[PDB]
Amino acid sequence: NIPFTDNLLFSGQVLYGDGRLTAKNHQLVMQGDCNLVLYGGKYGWQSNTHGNGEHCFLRLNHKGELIIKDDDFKTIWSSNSSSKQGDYVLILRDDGFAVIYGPAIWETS
Amino acid sequence: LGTNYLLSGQTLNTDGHLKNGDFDLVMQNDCNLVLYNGNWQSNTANNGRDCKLTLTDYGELVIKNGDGSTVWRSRAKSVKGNYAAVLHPDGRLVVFGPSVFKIDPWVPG
Ligand SMILES: OC[C@H]1O[C@H](OC[C@H]2O[C@H](O)[C@@H](O)[C@@H](O[C@H]3O[C@H](CO)[C@@H](O)[C@H](O)[C@@H]3O)[C@@H]2O)[C@@H](O)[C@@H](O)[C@@H]1O
Ligand SMILES: OC[C@H]1O[C@H](OC[C@H]2O[C@H](O)[C@@H](O)[C@@H](O[C@H]3O[C@H](CO)[C@@H](O)[C@H](O)[C@@H]3O)[C@@H]2O)[C@@H](O)[C@@H](O)[C@@H]1O
Repeated sequence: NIPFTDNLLFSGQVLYGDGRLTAKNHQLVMQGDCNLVLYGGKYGWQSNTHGNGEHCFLRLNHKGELIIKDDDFKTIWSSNSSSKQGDYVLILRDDGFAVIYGPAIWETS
Repeated sequence: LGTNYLLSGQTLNTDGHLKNGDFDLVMQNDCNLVLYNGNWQSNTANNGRDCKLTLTDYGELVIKNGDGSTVWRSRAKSVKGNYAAVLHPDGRLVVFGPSVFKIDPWVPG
């Protein structure tokens, strides 16, 4: 497992049970009610998936797709942003946008 | 600027930091870009004054002196787009890109 950073979600990492990303006043929350909610910006954002499943979780895969699965691995919501195989990161930026970047093209080690 | 990431079009100014726990990335006054506790540096000490770290629209990290002359570059490049250089909690600086998805809480969409 990868250590957690408040404003980041790397490929393989999971959020659930009100686990969240935070930056300034912005929060991106995988709520217990299966709704993925961004509290911040001007209007906020939601996946609009309240009660669509039980014990749902958020996971960014290694193709850059961000998915909400329920306890039985039924797809609840997807970013539908599948791209090249590699390492990705979801950043809840200081400016309120939550953006998926990848694959990783360069590293120090 | 975010505390642990740099976006394409943004600048990490002289004596500026990117930090994630014990790993502290500094664009120093002596032009050396040093990842403290991460056993990595650009190895450009005394190569210029008022040096700045930028990230191109091709995902290349660039160190330029005060006059805008290129002192160092990461060499790895990809397609024109929006990139993000992230200080991973395990102590690597990683360039991810291009962006494949964005949540916009500033516009109802
Ligand atoms: O500003 C963000 C967003 O807020 C509104 O949508 C999010 C709400 O959607 C559902 O009503 C719920 O998921 C709600 O979650 C709260 O209430 C739940 C029970 O009703 C509870 O289980 C949760 O823990 C939480 O308290 C969300 O808050 C809406 O205004 C959007 O337009 C807006 O973008
Ligand atoms: O422990 C990591 C690493 O440390 C050493 O590399 C980093 C140093 O590289 C150069 O010596 C300088 O860039 C130095 O920067 C400090 O000293 C400068 C001159 O006084 C000053 O201007 C800077 O502001 C800064 O204080 C870096 O600290 C080296 O021993 C590596 O082998 C070792 O891996």
